[PDB]
Amino acid sequence: AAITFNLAPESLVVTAGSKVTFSCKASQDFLNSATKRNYLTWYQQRDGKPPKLLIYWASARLSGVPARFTGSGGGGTEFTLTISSVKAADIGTYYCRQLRSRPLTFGGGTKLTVKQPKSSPSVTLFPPSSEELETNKATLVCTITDFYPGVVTVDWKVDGTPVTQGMETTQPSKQSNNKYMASSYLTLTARAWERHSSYSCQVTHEGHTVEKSLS
Amino acid sequence: MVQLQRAGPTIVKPGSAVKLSCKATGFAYEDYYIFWVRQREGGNGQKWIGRIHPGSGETKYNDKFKGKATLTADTEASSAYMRLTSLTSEDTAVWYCGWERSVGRATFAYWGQGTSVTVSSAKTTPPSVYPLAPGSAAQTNSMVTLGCLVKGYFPEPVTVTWNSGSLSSGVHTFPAVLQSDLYTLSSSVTVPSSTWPSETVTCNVAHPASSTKVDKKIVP
Amino acid sequence: FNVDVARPWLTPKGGAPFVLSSLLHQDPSTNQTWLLVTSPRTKRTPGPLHRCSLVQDEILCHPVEHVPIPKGRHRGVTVVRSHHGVLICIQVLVRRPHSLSSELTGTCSLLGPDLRPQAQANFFDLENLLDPDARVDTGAGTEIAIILDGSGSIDPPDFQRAKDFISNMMRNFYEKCFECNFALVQYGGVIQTEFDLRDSQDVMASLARVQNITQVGSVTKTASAMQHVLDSIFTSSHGSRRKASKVMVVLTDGGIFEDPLNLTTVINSPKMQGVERFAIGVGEEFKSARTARELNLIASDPDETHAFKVTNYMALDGLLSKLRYNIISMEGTVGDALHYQLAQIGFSAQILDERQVLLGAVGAFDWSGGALLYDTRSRRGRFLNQTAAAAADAEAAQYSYLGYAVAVLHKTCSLSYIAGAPRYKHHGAVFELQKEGREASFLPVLEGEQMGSYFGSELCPVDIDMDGSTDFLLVAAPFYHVHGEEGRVYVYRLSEQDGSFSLARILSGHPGFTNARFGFAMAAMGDLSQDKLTDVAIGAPLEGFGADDGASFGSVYIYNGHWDGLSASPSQRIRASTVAPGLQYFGMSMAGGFDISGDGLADITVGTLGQAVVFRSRPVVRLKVSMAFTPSALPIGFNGVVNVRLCFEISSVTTASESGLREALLNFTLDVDVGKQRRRLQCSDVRSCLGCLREWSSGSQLCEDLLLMPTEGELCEEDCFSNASVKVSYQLQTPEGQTDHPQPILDRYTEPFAIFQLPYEKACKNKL
Amino acid sequence: PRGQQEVLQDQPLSQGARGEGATQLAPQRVRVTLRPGEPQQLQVRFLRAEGYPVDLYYLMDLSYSMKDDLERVRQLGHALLVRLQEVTHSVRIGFGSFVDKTVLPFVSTVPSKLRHPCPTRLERCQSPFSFHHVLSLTGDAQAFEREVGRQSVSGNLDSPEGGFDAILQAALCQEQIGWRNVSRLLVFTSDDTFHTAGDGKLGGIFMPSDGHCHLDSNGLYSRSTEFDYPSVGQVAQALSAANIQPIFAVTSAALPVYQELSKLIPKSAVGELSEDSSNVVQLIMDAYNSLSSTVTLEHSSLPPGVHISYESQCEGPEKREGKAEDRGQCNHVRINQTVTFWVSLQATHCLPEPHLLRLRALGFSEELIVELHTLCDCN
Ligand SMILES: *[C@@H]1O[C@H](CO)[C@@H](O[C@@H]2O[C@H](CO)[C@@H](O[C@@H]3O[C@H](CO)[C@@H](O)[C@H](O)[C@@H]3O)[C@H](O)[C@H]2NC(C)=O)[C@H](O)[C@H]1NC(C)=O
Ligand SMILES: *[C@@H]1O[C@H](CO)[C@@H](O[C@@H]2O[C@H](CO)[C@@H](O[C@@H]3O[C@H](CO)[C@@H](O)[C@H](O)[C@@H]3O)[C@H](O)[C@H]2NC(C)=O)[C@H](O)[C@H]1NC(C)=O
Ligand SMILES: *[C@@H]1O[C@H](CO)[C@@H](O[C@@H]2O[C@H](CO)[C@@H](O)[C@H](O)[C@H]2NC(C)=O)[C@H](O)[C@H]1NC(C)=O
Ligand SMILES: *[C@@H]1O[C@H](CO)[C@@H](O)[C@H](O)[C@H]1NC(C)=O
Ligand SMILES: *[C@@H]1O[C@H](CO)[C@@H](O)[C@H](O)[C@H]1NC(C)=O
Ligand SMILES: *[C@@H]1O[C@H](CO)[C@@H](O)[C@H](O)[C@H]1NC(C)=O
Ligand SMILES: [Ca+2]
Ligand SMILES: [Ca+2]
Ligand SMILES: [Ca+2]
Ligand SMILES: [Ca+2]
Ligand SMILES: [Ca+2]
Ligand SMILES: [Ca+2]
Repeated sequence: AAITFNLAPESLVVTAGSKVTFSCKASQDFLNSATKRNYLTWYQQRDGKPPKLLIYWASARLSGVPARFTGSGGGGTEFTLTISSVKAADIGTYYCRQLRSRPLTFGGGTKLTVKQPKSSPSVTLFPPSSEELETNKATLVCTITDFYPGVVTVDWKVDGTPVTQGMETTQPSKQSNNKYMASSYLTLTARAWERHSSYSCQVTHEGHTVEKSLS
Repeated sequence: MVQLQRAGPTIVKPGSAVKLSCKATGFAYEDYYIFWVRQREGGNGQKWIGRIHPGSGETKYNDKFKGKATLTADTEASSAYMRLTSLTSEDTAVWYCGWERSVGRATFAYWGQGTSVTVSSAKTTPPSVYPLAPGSAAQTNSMVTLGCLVKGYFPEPVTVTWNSGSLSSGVHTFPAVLQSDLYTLSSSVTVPSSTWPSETVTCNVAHPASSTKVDKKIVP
Repeated sequence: FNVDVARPWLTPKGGAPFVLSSLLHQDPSTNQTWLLVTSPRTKRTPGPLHRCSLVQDEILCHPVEHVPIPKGRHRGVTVVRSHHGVLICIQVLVRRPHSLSSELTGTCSLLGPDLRPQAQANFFDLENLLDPDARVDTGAGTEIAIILDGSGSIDPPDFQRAKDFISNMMRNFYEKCFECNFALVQYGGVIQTEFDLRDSQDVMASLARVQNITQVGSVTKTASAMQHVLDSIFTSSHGSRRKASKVMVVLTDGGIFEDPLNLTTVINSPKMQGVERFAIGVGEEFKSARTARELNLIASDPDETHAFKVTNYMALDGLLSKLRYNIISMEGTVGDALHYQLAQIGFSAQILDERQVLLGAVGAFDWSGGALLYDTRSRRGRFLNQTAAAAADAEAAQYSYLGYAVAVLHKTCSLSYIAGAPRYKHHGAVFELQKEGREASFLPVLEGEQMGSYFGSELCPVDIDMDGSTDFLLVAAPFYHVHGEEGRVYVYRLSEQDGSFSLARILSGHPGFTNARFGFAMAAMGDLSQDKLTDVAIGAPLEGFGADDGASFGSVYIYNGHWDGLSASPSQRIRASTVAPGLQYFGMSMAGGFDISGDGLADITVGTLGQAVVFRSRPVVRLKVSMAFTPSALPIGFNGVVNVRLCFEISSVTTASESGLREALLNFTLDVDVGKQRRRLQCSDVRSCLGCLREWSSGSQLCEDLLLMPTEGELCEEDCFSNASVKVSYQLQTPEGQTDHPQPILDRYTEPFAIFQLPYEKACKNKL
Repeated sequence: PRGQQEVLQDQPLSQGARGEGATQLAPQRVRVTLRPGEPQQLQVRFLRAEGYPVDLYYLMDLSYSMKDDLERVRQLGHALLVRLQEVTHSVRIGFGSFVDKTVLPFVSTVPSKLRHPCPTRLERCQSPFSFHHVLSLTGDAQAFEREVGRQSVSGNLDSPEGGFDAILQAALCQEQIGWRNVSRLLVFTSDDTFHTAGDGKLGGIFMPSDGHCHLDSNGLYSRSTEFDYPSVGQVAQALSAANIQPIFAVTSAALPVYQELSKLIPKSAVGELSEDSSNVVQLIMDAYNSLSSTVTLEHSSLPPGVHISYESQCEGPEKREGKAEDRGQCNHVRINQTVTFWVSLQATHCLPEPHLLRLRALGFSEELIVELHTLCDCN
């Protein structure tokens, strides 16, 4: 069918001036029995830009790639890309790729993230706007800003009863200051909004549960 | 120098077909292969689509896109084309053409700028902006967080600013999310409570696809 | 060597079309290259010609439009090609009226360089096309039902006379008619089908039965007799054929009586329509007006020539003359001479210019053969065969199969047509058209040596230098026998002055196969090895049949061109087993010289018996190697380190510079002081001089730097003054599996090494 | 130097009117000694006084040109059987026919002329075919007579006939032609040239002949229209594989072409087909005799540096015409007189002196014993 890639870990927490190590493994051997070259390629993509070719054969760099990137990755079934000293420019995602046989496949990717001291989220909760109720619609938005790391879970609760439907969550994203944010809506119609008396949102992180409420 | 350009983003109804283009320059076109690959959003990775040799017009396709894609080469204009047949809402993603390395093997030595494809039946609708009045409990703190809700707009993008762009710190514009067929978005800013409501706080939302600019002042 | 065996393209197996012969074609005005294949008629595919292209790493085929469409059995398809168009010839069967033999010639169509109709030709009724002065440019049948009356009113003598009459009539009609059968019915009171059409096939049985029938007597129910003849005979259940004519002969005495049916309605009935009615009157008592009018009603509309009163034994002249047939003289029998009926014109073909073509007539004049030089635009041809001065010469040249294969030879400023006669005498021959004036005839110039070897079944002129003048002529003997049917090919050198043929070599296949059939298919494949000299391919379809697994069999041998001529041994041998599984009779048709992969390099097609294959042609790379020493010479008693710079270059223009060597890697080694018992110098690193593997960069130049150290031990002063020899040997390490691009290959005829000399300073006054 | 020879045993023997009273080989033990450049010889006897089995397959062309030559073929067949039966007790005889392939240029395809190829309808005819195995090999004589006499003449279009198809089918179809593991003879009769591989192209046949039996349950080569004629080499190889000696009895007109073909087929003979058919019968008796008998002296591995040879004679004044290995077995056996062997050896070099061997005959559970001694030195 096709060759499978196990590019892991999904992401690395790294600091400027430290070593790195990705690990891409293939379900089959890539060592071409004649040229004795392992057929695997490495790519680098930064947000909002097309990827770039880093290392075409298992250990050969492309012209213009800084020497701090090393292909290593022998054996033919397991490969490792090592970055010597991370730099701000190097923050991005890296994909491994088969080259020996069709169909060609990728590894999924591995993203880098700068490390930072923890930061508890700054949580605020807002009610539906007055103009929104005039249109017979209602919605509750909870903002969660400047928290680290970027893994969190939220549980909305009206009158103390959790709600598991009609909920959307904006994509958490990273900032230039190395923090994270997030938001969550609560779709409701004006009639349903009046059926209850109190609202609240809950946030989970490494610490104690934080909550905000309206009424 | 080798570089590739494309027609840019396109918006099409479900069931239609899109003929993307990848103009090539700086090399002999009837020589080098052209490879296509799509990076589906939401962290689905990438998957190789197909191949075409402009000299002989021959192609090879991944089975997953056997009947979906159809590559062709126009040696006169040095432009490569891919046709997506019977598009669906799922096909929405960003697609890339490529150019193989002359020596050795590297399928994508060079890439084009990028082209995003969106399949939707929604009409061009303007966003509805709703102020987010802070709760009564938030007025006793040194820091107050405001925001607005940009709900129900199509197509993207919609830019949000505060105080005609004078405000430039603490503003967070979250990525949009879809509802039914109309997109949504939110933004939040933070200012000293000593400056609010004592000083005007507002935001401007622009929708070029509809030529609509909306100003909304936050009120307690 | 040059052909990429690792990446073949094959027509789908078992699907349409079932390939028989394949050839590459290109339109000079558009540079498109197609692959034309020919298939036998089948329910799936009516067409005899298909054009195929390379799409999605397969060969997809679409039929060509305006080619003749064969009907029924497969009888032969021939497709040749030149830069003036494509010619397709089909063999057809025709039957002329009242002819007991068939005609078998060809209907052809000439197409332009871009596959549009230009000409059609039918080669029946050849007499109206032939122009003996045309300048040759050299630079069911019939069924007869009888209704015998023995129904009283008939004495034994008259009955016996009637039996003799009918028997003589049957015998006479069988002699003068071949496809004329009979049935009989005696209708005295009862109706009794004495014998039927199926029994008519055994003439002797029916004749004996005619004499063996006995009178039934009783009453004359003649109309009932007719109705019975129509309800039992002429009906396809009993053996009658719908197509055949229908006659009747009614031996009535005229004493009709007690007839259950009405005569008038029966006689004119729609069923009776379409059948002749001959009436013979029996007895002297047929002189009444009523009986006469009855006869007149019974007999055909023109009563005269159908109605009769006595058994005159030549009264049936009309059918005896109308039904006469003609028989073409056949084995052991006399008949009309075989001149052009089975000529099979178009058995072999060749395109000369925009109008004229050359055709083979293997079956002309009792399989003597010949060729037709046909002018398509004027629709006039000239027949050309071997001259016969007396009956002995004519009968000696029969069954030679001249025109089995036809070809053309380009001399300095003239042309020469040649033909093959594989059965000539009994070993084969090749003829040449020796125009002497008004008359031009084929005269034999080459002869085979073994019986049944079929010498001259294949012809293949080769113009090695591509200057417009043929330099060799390959003639095949596919069935040559040493232990089985090995085959054998003969290479002939055409003198530049006289045009004579002189044997140069005898090519034979790989030893160990007694069933090769080497030489069954041959073709000049244009220039594959980028050397501007034509290369040739021979086919051995039976190589490996049955032995071992036997899944695939066949071979193709690639011979290269040299200024001298053809090589001595094949530069490549392509075995069907290594190509793909299930290939049968691989190598019974080949073509080349046209690019189909997209590079600038000509490719090749080898057609098996049911599939076609296409192989790319790899780029041939020529490496120039140079090195610079430092110091330029070896000082006397030197002890320092020698610096070496080694640079290779691609002196071959067969590839664009900015592709290097693709995925092929350069592997080179160094040998220091070659030929000396003890080496004066040595390498500073075994890695850097043994198995050194490098990747060619972008461009046509690669370079390296190495160091050499003095060798350990006491000085070997014995041969210091002789120049020191350093040798470099190199190869290419080409990847394994199928590749998108055809990887380069070193040239097979350039030594893959070079030797550079480093002088040693002399002790004389002048060091160098 | 010089060699020596001796007989080292005596054996009582007897003879009978027929082979059932055979007493097998001569005294078992014999001895020979050899030195370089000096051969030696011995004598052996076998007590058998009758012939050995035979299988004759008769194969007539039935084209219309053979109508006049049919009586010659019938007389020849009777002569065949009668001459053979007076030298052996175990003769088997068979029968088959052929005309040509049933496609246009070789056979007229009109339905009327395909049912009755003969020129006139009063003639007795038979539809065309490629090969027809009629009578399997059998020890009955009157059966062969009746079957041969019943045959009728077919027709054709062109002079060359398809007898090669018949020969190859007879060679390949062993399990149903009835061949035995015995001296095999195929007598081929014709009066015209033969079609060969490469001729089927005219008729649209493009599939080469394969080495497979394609006969039907009723015995016709029905698939002939789908395979091409075999080549001369194919027939030669098949006959060599099957151990069949072909004897071509052909008309004077066609004698040259067949004489030229026989040179390719190793053990074949060619004789003219005339009223005085004793010429072909002589070829057949010579082919029967030339192939050796069950009486055999097959040798074991000789010591390296020693050679063996034979010279067989049915009687004192009668001997075979073979040379070297051709005389390793008896030949020209006749009734009431027993066969004999002369065995000679020559020495070139030497190896360990003590060596012994045995010469075995077929049909009995006994074999001779021979002792050998050789050396490279002088006296
Ligand atoms: C179809 O392909 C043929 C073969 O490649 C092309 O023929 C080539 O045509 C060129 C002109 O177009 C001929 O001249 C060349 O031009 C320049 C100088 O003017 C220079 O690059 C070369 O030295 C050469 O002289 C060229 O000789 C000729 N090649 C051959 C082998 O005949 C043809 O043009 C192509 N047709 C189309 C419609 O693309
Ligand atoms: C080479 O071809 C020529 C014709 O180009 C052949 O000459 C022709 O031979 C035939 C033989 O039958 C002649 O036919 C004659 O016709 C009538 C009617 O039967 C009669 O006079 C004779 O009995 C004879 O059959 C024909 O006239 C003659 N010439 C031409 C111009 O047709 C020649 O036989 C061929 N040679 C070989 C070796 O095949
Ligand atoms: C590079 O080529 C050398 C020879 O020039 C290869 O080494 C030889 O390999 C052959 C088999 O291919 C052996 O029989 C020899 O003994 C080897 N040594 C020599 C000195 O010839 C070498 O393997 C090649 N390199 C690679 C990577 O394949
Ligand atoms: C026909 O012939 C047979 C013999 O075959 C004979 O017995 C009989 O009498 C004849 N006549 C009839 C009417 O059968
Ligand atoms: C027989 O048929 C004819 C017409 O065919 C009719 O006129 C006549 O009346 C009928 N009867 C007799 C007795 O002829
Ligand atoms: C003949 O000998 C062969 C080979 O030994 C053997 O297979 C076969 O059974 C024997 N008998 C016949 C009738 O072929
Ligand atoms: Ca020339
Ligand atoms: Ca060449
Ligand atoms: Ca090519
Ligand atoms: Ca005959
Ligand atoms: Ca005769
Ligand atoms: Ca014939």
